[PDB]
Amino acid sequence: ANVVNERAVQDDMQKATRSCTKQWLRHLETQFDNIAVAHTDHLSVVYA
Amino acid sequence: ANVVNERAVQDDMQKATRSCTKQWLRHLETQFDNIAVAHTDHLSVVYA
Amino acid sequence: KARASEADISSIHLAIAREVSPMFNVHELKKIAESFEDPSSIVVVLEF
Repeated sequence: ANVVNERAVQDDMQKATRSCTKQWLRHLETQFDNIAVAHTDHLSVVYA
Repeated sequence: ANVVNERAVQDDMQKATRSCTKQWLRHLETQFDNIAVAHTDHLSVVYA
Repeated sequence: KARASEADISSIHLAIAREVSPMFNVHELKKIAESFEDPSSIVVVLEF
């Protein structure tokens, strides 16, 4: 977040074009949290 | 980009109209990086 | 939507199998043609 936030203000682009990036970054949080249970419980025994 | 920036804040124009200028000034950068390999490697031996 | 491809099962299962397999021919990367122009090009960084 802090890398793309400092990069967008270097080119002083829109508030909406920067927040819609950061709403997408923590949408990847929500999609990661739903699949992180099934990787560490069921993919981890397959690699074992 | 610092000449067109102080020109814009002197006449207090929009955040979008100033950022869309600067997004174009680095769209020339990608188009200059992709073809400066072809000038300095094949145009320069033609001028030589 | 440029980076993300359709969910083909014959290459997702192939990616899991490469992790604990031996390597006999040295692998190389599918070429990613990016310029990192815009702050929206952080997608390729999150891909890595």
